[PDB]
Amino acid sequence: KHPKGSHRLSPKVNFIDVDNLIAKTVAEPQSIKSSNGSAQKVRLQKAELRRKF
Amino acid sequence: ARQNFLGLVVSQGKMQKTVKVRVETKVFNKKINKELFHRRDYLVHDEGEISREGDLVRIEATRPLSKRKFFAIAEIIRNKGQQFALYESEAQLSVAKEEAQKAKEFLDKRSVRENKLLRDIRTIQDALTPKELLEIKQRETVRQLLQLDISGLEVNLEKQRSLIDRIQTRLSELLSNDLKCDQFLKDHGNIKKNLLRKHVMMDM
RNA sequence: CAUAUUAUUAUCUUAUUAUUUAUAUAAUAUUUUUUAAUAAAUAUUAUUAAUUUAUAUUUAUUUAUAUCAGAAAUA
RNA sequence: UAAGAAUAUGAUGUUGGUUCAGAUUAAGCGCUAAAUAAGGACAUGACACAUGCGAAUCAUACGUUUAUUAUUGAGAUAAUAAAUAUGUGGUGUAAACGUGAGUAAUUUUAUUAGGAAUUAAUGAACUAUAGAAUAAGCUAAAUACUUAAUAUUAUAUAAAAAUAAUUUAUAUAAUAAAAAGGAUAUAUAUAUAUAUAUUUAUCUAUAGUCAAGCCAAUAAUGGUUUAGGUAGUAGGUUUAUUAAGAGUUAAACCUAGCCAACGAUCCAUAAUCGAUAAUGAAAGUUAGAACGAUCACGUUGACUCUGAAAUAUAGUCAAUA
Ligand SMILES: [Mg+2]
Ligand SMILES: [Mg+2]
Ligand SMILES: [Mg+2]
Ligand SMILES: [Mg+2]
Ligand SMILES: [Mg+2]
Ligand SMILES: [Mg+2]
Ligand SMILES: [Mg+2]
Ligand SMILES: [Mg+2]
Ligand SMILES: [Mg+2]
Ligand SMILES: [Mg+2]
Ligand SMILES: [Mg+2]
Ligand SMILES: [Mg+2]
Ligand SMILES: [Mg+2]
Ligand SMILES: [Mg+2]
Ligand SMILES: [Mg+2]
Ligand SMILES: [Mg+2]
Ligand SMILES: [Mg+2]
Ligand SMILES: [Mg+2]
Ligand SMILES: [Mg+2]
Ligand SMILES: [Mg+2]
Ligand SMILES: [Mg+2]
Ligand SMILES: [Mg+2]
Ligand SMILES: [Mg+2]
Ligand SMILES: [Mg+2]
Repeated sequence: KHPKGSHRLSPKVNFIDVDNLIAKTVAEPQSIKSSNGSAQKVRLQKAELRRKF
Repeated sequence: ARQNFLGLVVSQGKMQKTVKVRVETKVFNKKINKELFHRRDYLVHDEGEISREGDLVRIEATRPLSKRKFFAIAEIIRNKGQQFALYESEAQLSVAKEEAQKAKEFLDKRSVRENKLLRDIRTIQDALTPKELLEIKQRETVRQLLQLDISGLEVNLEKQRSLIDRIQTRLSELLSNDLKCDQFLKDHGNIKKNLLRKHVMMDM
């Protein structure tokens, strides 16, 4: 029997699902588009480049 | 994985749920160019208090459990400590039983000497009765009464010598003429030498 | 024998702070019972403001413990 | 890729110390000294410090103040220009820089392809997506402060197995915790509101980055002419506190342990290390100035607030000047 307040087994290894990691870390805009303004365009270009990378 | 060590329980029963485990590791001492054993004593948690001094146990790393306790017994590899306690307990009764038995035997032998020769032989030989014959009975016959132990020893010794010499002679004879040994091997059922000796030894 | 620094305490003193009992016609808000000056329509009815009252949050007061640091003693 | 030499002895061989030949420096000193390129520069008093600088910035947060035009009659409001940070606000100073006093391991350093308590409904500040951004009160006003509105864990049911626990899914319970507006355009209507937008801000949630807290193993100077040390001491069981284990800190109860001649405890001394420097044939030894890494401190001590993280170069109290 292991100590009273301890865990018998080492913690459960949590493997990475790369599809889910991408889905949550970098999700694309679910709205189709907005496509107005200037800084908005700059930000859209930057965001798509960052996501692609 | 967790740090694991193999060690000997060197002190148990002096602390509640804690034992002392002596572990050894291989180190290289460059000052003397030698592979040495580095020794250490660990205070180790023992839930259930199952370990005893002299057990070989595997200790595993845990969370800090006290100021100095960071390991717990994970498995009893060898349990000589428990066996020692078992034999300690058993010998107490085991010894005392035959200690009383042989004291009884000593007292009985003393009494036999207490209530206890040539006169009897004189009476048996001359009267060959005046109320003494049955009195002797209560204790061809002169010989069997005078029967030393050495004679049985000599008979047994001659029997032993005869058995050994006959076995060796028969073995040598069978190993000499090797047709009849085959006859006997198929009668009773380089290994053939050992099997032949087996059959000859059971033969007598 | 004299001077100096460091540590310790069944000792004394102790800023500050944190806990800790107990006290406030102690305050500021909400709750009452009431007393005051305004309002409006036609005896008021409501507002703002004090009295008493009982829950929070603070201050003052102390009780107890610990505590920078000193003093005395010991090393 | 390992070399020896001089000096004993009347002479010899041997022991044995002393010294020398080589390289070097965080170097000083004596004598001397042309130019250029590069690398460094208080090792001592963490001794005391004159003077000047090293952390400001934002006016598109809120307030002020002027000048012209327009309408209104000392002023009021718009539009356009400006000035204002000695008023309220925000962000920025836990970093970097310097220093080596303390620190010999109770939280320090180094290493490991080490762990769990299975480190919190924590983001500090940028990504990627989403959704929000509501009322009063208080200040002169506000993106300043208050109050209010709205937005993982514990249970139980099963499932499995990386199993004598964890993980998964579900259903509840509470989560239940915020905010912020400015600058420009226009579009409506009746200067007033409003509706959109373009800007840059605010808040919340998820994931990612960057990061924090704790523990283990091994190693880390001299003196035992410091030999016994230790009573929270060693261990057990609870409670409190913490995101989190543990005599870590506080309280209670127990057991009688724990360390130590392979060196405890005590004392002294010292920042530590490298793919850094020196040296050597090499093992090693030395340094820890420079380059880099880590720690500690910012006149001395303790405590507290804020904060994810501070006994902070902050604040409080005291000491010193
Ligand atoms: Mg314990
Ligand atoms: Mg001489
Ligand atoms: Mg020389
Ligand atoms: Mg230069
Ligand atoms: Mg200096
Ligand atoms: Mg130095
Ligand atoms: Mg302005
Ligand atoms: Mg200002
Ligand atoms: Mg700093
Ligand atoms: Mg530095
Ligand atoms: Mg130092
Ligand atoms: Mg407002
Ligand atoms: Mg705000
Ligand atoms: Mg302790
Ligand atoms: Mg505890
Ligand atoms: Mg206690
Ligand atoms: Mg010692
Ligand atoms: Mg020093
Ligand atoms: Mg050194
Ligand atoms: Mg350096
Ligand atoms: Mg320097
Ligand atoms: Mg400091
Ligand atoms: Mg100074
Ligand atoms: Mg200080």
